[PDB]
Amino acid sequence: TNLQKKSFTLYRADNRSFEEMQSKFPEGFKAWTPLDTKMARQFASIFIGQKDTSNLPKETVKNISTWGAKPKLKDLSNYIKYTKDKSTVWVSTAINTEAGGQSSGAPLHKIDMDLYEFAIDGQKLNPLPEGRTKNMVPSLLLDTPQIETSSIIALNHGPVNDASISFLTTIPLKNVKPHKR
Amino acid sequence: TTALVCDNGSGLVKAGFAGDDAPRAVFPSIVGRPRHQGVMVGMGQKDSYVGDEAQSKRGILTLKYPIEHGIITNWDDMEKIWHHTFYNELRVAPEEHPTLLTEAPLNPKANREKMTQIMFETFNVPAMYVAIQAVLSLYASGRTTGIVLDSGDGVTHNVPIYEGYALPHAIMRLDLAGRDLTDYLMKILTERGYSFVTTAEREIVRDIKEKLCYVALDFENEMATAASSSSLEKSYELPDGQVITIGNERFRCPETLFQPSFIGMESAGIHETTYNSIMKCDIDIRKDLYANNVMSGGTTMYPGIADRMQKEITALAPSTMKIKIIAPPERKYSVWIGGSILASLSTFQQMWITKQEYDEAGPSIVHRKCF
Amino acid sequence: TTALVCDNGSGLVKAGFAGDDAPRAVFPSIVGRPRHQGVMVGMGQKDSYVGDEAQSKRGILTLKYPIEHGIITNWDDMEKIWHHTFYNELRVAPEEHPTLLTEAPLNPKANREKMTQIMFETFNVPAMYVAIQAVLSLYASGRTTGIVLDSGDGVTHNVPIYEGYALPHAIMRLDLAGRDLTDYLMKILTERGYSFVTTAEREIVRDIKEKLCYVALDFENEMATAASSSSLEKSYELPDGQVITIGNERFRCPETLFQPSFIGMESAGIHETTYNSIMKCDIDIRKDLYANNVMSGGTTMYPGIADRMQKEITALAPSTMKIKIIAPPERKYSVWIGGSILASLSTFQQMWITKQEYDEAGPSIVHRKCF
Amino acid sequence: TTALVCDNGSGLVKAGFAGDDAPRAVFPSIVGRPRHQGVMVGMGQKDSYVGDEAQSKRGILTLKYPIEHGIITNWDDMEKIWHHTFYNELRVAPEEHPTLLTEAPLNPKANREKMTQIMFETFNVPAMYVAIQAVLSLYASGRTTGIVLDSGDGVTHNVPIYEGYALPHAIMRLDLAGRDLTDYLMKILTERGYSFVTTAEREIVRDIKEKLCYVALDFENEMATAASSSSLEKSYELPDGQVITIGNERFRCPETLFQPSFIGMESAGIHETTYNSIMKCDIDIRKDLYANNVMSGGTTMYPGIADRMQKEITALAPSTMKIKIIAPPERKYSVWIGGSILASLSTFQQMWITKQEYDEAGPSIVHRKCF
Amino acid sequence: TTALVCDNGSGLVKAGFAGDDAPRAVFPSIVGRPRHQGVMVGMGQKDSYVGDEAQSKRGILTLKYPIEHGIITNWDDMEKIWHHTFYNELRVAPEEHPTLLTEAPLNPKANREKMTQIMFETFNVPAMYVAIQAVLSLYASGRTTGIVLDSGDGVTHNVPIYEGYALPHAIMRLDLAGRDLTDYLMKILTERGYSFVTTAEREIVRDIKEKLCYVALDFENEMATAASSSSLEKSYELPDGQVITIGNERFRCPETLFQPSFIGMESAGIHETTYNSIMKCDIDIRKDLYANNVMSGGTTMYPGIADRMQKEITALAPSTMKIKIIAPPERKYSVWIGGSILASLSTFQQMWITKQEYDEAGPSIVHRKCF
Amino acid sequence: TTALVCDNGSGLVKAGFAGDDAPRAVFPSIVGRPRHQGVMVGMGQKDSYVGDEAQSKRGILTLKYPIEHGIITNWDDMEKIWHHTFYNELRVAPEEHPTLLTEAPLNPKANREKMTQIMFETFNVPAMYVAIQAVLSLYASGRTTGIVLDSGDGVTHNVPIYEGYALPHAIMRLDLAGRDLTDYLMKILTERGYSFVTTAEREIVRDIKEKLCYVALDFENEMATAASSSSLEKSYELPDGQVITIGNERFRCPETLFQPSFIGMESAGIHETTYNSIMKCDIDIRKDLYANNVMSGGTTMYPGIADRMQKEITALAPSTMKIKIIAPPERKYSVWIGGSILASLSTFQQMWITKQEYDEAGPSIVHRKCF
Ligand SMILES: NC(=O)c1cccnc1
Ligand SMILES: [Mg+2]
Ligand SMILES: [Mg+2]
Ligand SMILES: [Mg+2]
Repeated sequence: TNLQKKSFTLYRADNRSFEEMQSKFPEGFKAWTPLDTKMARQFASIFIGQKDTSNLPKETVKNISTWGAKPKLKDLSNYIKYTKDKSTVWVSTAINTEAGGQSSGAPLHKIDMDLYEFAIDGQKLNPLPEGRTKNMVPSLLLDTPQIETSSIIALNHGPVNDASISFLTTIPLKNVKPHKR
Repeated sequence: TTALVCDNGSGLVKAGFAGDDAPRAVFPSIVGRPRHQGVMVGMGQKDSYVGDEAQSKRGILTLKYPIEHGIITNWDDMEKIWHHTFYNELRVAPEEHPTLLTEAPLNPKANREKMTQIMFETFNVPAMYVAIQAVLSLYASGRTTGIVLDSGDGVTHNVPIYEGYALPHAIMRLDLAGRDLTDYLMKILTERGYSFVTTAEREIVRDIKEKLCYVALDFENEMATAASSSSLEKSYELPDGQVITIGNERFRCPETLFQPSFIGMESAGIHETTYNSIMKCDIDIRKDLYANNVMSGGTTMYPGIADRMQKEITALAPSTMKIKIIAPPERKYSVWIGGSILASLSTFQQMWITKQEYDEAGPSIVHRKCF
Repeated sequence: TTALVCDNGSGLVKAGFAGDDAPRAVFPSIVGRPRHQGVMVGMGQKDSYVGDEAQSKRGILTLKYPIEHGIITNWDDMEKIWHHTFYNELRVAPEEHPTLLTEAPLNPKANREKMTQIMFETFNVPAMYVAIQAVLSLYASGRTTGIVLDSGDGVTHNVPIYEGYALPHAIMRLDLAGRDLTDYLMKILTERGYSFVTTAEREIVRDIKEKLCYVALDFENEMATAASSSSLEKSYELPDGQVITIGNERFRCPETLFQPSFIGMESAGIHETTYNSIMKCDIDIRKDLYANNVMSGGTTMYPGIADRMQKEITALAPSTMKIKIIAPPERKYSVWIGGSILASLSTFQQMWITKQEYDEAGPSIVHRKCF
Repeated sequence: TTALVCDNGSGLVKAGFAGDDAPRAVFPSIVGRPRHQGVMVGMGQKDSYVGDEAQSKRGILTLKYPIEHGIITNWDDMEKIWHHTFYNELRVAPEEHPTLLTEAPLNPKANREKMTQIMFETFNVPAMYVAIQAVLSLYASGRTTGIVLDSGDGVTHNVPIYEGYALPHAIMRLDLAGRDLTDYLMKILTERGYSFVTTAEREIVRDIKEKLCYVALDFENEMATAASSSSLEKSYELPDGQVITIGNERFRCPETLFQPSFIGMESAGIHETTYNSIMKCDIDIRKDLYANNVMSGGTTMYPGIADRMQKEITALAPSTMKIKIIAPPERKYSVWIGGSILASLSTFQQMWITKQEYDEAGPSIVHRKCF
Repeated sequence: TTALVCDNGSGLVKAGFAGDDAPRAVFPSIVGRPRHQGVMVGMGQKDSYVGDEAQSKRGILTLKYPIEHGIITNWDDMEKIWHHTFYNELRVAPEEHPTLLTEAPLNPKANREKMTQIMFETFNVPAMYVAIQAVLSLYASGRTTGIVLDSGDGVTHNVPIYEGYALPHAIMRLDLAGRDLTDYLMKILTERGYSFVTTAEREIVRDIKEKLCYVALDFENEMATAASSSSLEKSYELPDGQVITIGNERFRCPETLFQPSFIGMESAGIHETTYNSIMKCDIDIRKDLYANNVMSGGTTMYPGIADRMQKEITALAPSTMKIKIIAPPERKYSVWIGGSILASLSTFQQMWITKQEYDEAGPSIVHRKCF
Repeated sequence: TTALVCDNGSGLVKAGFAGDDAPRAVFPSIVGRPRHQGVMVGMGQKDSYVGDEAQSKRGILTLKYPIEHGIITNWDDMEKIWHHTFYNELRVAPEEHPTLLTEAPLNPKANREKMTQIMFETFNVPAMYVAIQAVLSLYASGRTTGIVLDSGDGVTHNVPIYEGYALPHAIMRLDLAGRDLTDYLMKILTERGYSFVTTAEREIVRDIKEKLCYVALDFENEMATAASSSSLEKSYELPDGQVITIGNERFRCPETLFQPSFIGMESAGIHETTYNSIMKCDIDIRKDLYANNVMSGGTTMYPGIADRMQKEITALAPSTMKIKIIAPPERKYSVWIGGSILASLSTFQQMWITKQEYDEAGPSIVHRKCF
């Protein structure tokens, strides 16, 4: 019964220094072993259900096999937080320049996004004009009022302040500028 | 299926339902019995009083702590706390739900066997798990890497964690804790000349310690200033309406943490051990740990403690390298909060040790699972 | 239709597509497995790590090279290198294309038999060829009469070729390589007294070696000057921000190549072997090879080494004859670049050995193609 | 040139010349003022009477001590005691000599600040030193490693010393003393029903305590025997010619020191504290302190007290280790005797703080010199 | 005329006259200064205490070693050690005699520069020689071909010698030593739950290690047996008369030398290094070095170590070849004993480097003679 | 008066008295000097070592042969060989007797010039004779028409003689020898993959060659059988107890002598040369030499060599004529044996050139006597 969009400002600190990053990538920031956008939409769909098929890198198939019961969102959030090698299929983002990583000498890059936001019982995605991002349930963010568009899928989990957002979808230079270390 | 989370802490014990983000009860982990006979007929007095009961009757009463540093010393009185916890505060039966229990990083094996044996045989619980307190704290900050610093009501200890691997050899323990700061605080008030003796009087001091006291940014200049200027001075009023005044003493307490030599303790001030634990790491990781550093537990709550820490490691200057401190609010609760997250996770359905499996294995399997 | 060009190197491994002029991937040929349990639930740890991952996680890890000199000792780790190479680095499926593999000029037949069997059976390639590194290096300058010197992470070897003919009797081998310089450099840094032990420290040593070090134009006069003058000394900063200073060691390392007696190796300094291998030529050819001489591989990369080679062989003076060195830039890549060009040629379409033919012949025919 | 040594005690005050081996004056530390009019004209009655004079007029009088437990409450009247002491008791003028003064081991700064200020400003002495009773007691036997016990009319305290180093943290103080035994004996005699009230009768109690009373080796066997047999009873005759008999009361008083709970005090019996102070010592020295242990002061005067001390510490059994007690005769005088011996020593010419330095520094230097 | 033989050891220091066959004094290399103010007048306290005095006063004190593996960090305290050694232990004046000094086989030049400079300037000696511990150890049994294993309080190192020629490249060093075993034993006793912290307790730990501990002949069977049977346990009594019992720890400690991975040290267990050092020799000598093998230094003292060493190196089985161990008695003294024998020999009259020559040459001549 | 008999060999040197039938000493013709500093005092090391001692010390040492093919390269060391021979090996003084000295059939005049000059000036001999090995070899069976084959460590050569007249033109020499077989054997050992490099291993190669290796009667059939069958293989164990296995190499070695093209040598196989030397004779003399032809020396020791020589020249078929070889035992000694027999004969009293005549004439008279 509503459409509203809210806009979020995000920082990345990375050894692909801006001038080189922009030189080598025409296509901005990406994961090591990225899914298709179609496959990533399937993956995000599995949290609703319809899990009868898998098409994606087998290591992640092992992870989702682990999460047999419904409320996949918690285990997904944990797994994406702690796993760190090349196998990962996402990019991870920090809101406050405090990133849990090199966080020094690394330049910092600034990205702006406008999004719809959802909290999930396990079967529906439900409007959050009030954002409810202080209670430490995960939150899920979509480009559009339904899963189909799948142009960005990103979720937000952590404390209210030390919050972190991660994306199953390319973050092109179109979104991104150089920013003040 | 909703697990239950229950905590053992040398000062305070916190009780939770899995999936909550705040504990439903907190009470002092204290066991008490009356110092005098009592005279009115039919008053129907209990044998003993525990937790909150002890504050109301405090004058008539004698107090024990069942916890010392990282050791339990009095299993029957310790048992009485758990008994009180489920029935009165939560009003839930133990077999219904699994239970979660916490331990300091290095303690003699015998404690975990008793805790394990009692939980199955006395409370007939479906399942029980044991977890190591420094690790749970990291879950509440939720970063891949970070040195953990803990100081609680009874122990001080360090554990570095990198990318999910602990390094058993770098673990360091220091027996400097809130109890000693309180004993030290009794002697400086003795300078003014108030009498304070016996545990009941001892606890009244703790309130002043928790409210008024603060860290100096430099001990020598601040104390020289305080000798000249009244503005530091604070005055305070007891439950009996007698009134108390404090001077240089307000800063003198936190100074203990940086110079045990004031109290004749010898194992170095916490930064110096903290610096030593990083130095005992491999030459690569050292850079990465300056990058993230985590503090937990009631002793950290004091104002300004983080500021003094930074200057100390900066003064050690392991390098021309950036140094930072993560001192998030709600720091005291964070150790419980992490337990709530971990109880929700799917994978634990593997980790839960069943009553049936414990009966098959016997106790020895329960320690082997970890340190 | 584009065949594949693949390289085996004691330090670095290079993979190529026909028509590239720069290697598509290069990464350290290292395989690593974890030293510690790991503790955080759901972390999803791997069995093992390879290439850059091992550098990123270097502190927690223990490191192997699957190569010795030119021997291989651990076939499954080698396979894991190839597996990771094709799927992650190239993202091309192996059956698509025939495959090209490289070996040092004298190595025991069993290695090539293993590579043949594995390449056909595991990766279902259409055809396979094996090729001898000096020749591909020579293609970088294509001269139809050539003398070749190679020194890589694990071997130093000689082959003269005339009008497209190599001379088996002239083949000479010296097993002095970067590994020996690294051990020697650890002992000389021990002279100042810094600690360096275990593989993680070994890689930092290798970085210092590549950045700071250089060849002396005369060992005795330079070292006598260095004893007086500070100006030679250089200072450098570790990942830990600890800082390092170097003196005589900077020239003293390369001197090993000119005097194996410093390390107790006995086969003469590299110029003396080069001259002796020429001496095994016919009395006519000697002039023709003094005129042009070809060098390849990472050890040569150092600054000024050719100058000392020139002065030393001039002083050896096989005759009053002109002396020259062919030391082209970007020399390290040249072995791959040459492999790509020769891989392009039509005749290789004759040379590609099919799986069907391998089953008909058996393996021995694959050795038969050359020495 | 003979300095003067002067002692402040809630019961007895002692004045001395260096080289004496018995105190030149001892008198009850008592100040008295008349409760009644008085009737003979021109009798020229005083404001107050002191010591034996005050004992002589005891019936007409109401009585004050100017000190408690350590603490002075009336600086001008205390001064009146000192004034009377210098002029009347010793018949020597006070300005003549430097002065030596004693304090219990932990008391609020104000006592030394006032005593310093008053003694310099009023009596204009040339130089001064202040000394701490445990140390002076230790000089009585000069042994270089000692733990010391004193218990007087107003304080009981312990100090371990080893080889001339104090251990600031091990110092422990307990304010349980003979006055409390006097109250306890008053309440049980009220149980039997003799009247005892007002200070004069309290002085009678003190006399009766000193003559009649003795220590039990076990309270329970003592009480079981005394309950049957009169033979324990002893009889004594008052100044009023009233006559007194004692039963269980004879032993029951000293027994209190081993169980403060009889009076509802909580801080453990003094031996239990001494043992706690030993446990609060370093783990090496403890054997050597069991090796030598020193007892002093009027409470020790009781018969048999060493035996009970021995049995209590043996039953605590810190180990199967030798334990010993030094209970020399003339123990009461020993704190002064030691003060005189130490007063003779040459090195003290450093320790005497001059009036001139007091005017330059102000008082704080006098506290600062030590505890 | 009798030259002097002097030893530097991270635990014990030994001083000798040429022609003695037992060291005249040996004492722990420890320097200590007081932690507390001190209180008794005229006690005349020292600045510091050394050797046995420091052991006697151990409780009051905080303790340093001036040695690190093979490094000195505090030249003045080391000097104070020498000062005490010459004047007190030998009671001979230093100028009288030429001097003999010992160093671990690979240590930074600055140590020999300081020892030379200080010995000449402070002790005005006539002549000096510096000597390398493995060689002196070999003289203890005089075999003209030897391979030597030494492990002392701070370093473990290997030297093969053949017919009087050393091979500089085969020398291997490992920084695993008694200090690390002591830290490991402290952590495992904390596992049982006895308290041990601060250096004073550390020396008690070293004593316990020396008495109770022994090597296991098989780790797996021994630990499986100990898990079943109490009978292994042994009990021992502290200076405090508190009493201690030990179980699995008894074998578990020495096992560290064969598996550094227990403590996270990485350079392989000592047998594997010994085997590698022989393998790093030429192919002829290898038989002759399996033929004779020599052990020295306090770590070897353990019971049964030779049997396990023999079986482990036999299990590597470089061949069906004879293996032998030379474990002569008085093994600890042998490093000094060899120095005494070699000091007796005539040829040293060439080797003594005079003070006059050192002033003429400067320091470098004393280093140039060797490493 | 008993003359002395002396032999020159790139491997072995033989010294004799006329009328022995076995040489009193034979030892490897090797001179060695030390590669390393040496450290043990008084070891009394030599400058250099020669013969069997050098084999004993082989590992510590670097090795030279002072003779090549038929040339001396280091006259002073060669003299040291002779010096050691006369004094140590023979224990006879050289001046006593005339002396007999040997040269291969074609070597530049300077060698005889040096031997003559040195023998006269240094050894003060009375008279001297020089003798040529082919003739002495022929004397072993005294047959009046003969062609002779000898092959040693550095040269292989043939001489036909008829009825006591030499044919200056028919003498043929070939410098293909055991050293070249040693190089081939090293490359084939590299085929299997054992490491063998540096002189110490080289001597092991020579031993292995002498025991294991044998001649094939036809290379192609032998290799076809050996490719299928293990049964040919034999296994052998080094001084290091390392163990070696050999296959095709066992026959593959001797075959090299018949096809130099395998090693890149160009001068035809040796039988073809022997036949070529035969071809410049008349068909009768050719006939008489085909009927019987004589072979000597270590290369002949191989099993079956007569069969291969016979069949190869038979296939050459100079005619339908019988061909034979006389290869009697102790064949190696025969050149000396012949020298001794010829030394006995009366006629030699003419051949001895006196020292006086040499001094008058100079050397050329010594040349004039023969080639
Ligand atoms: N490089 C970054 O900003 C970052 C933020 C969160 C997690 N990992 C990396
Ligand atoms: Mg008193
Ligand atoms: Mg030693
Ligand atoms: Mg010969």
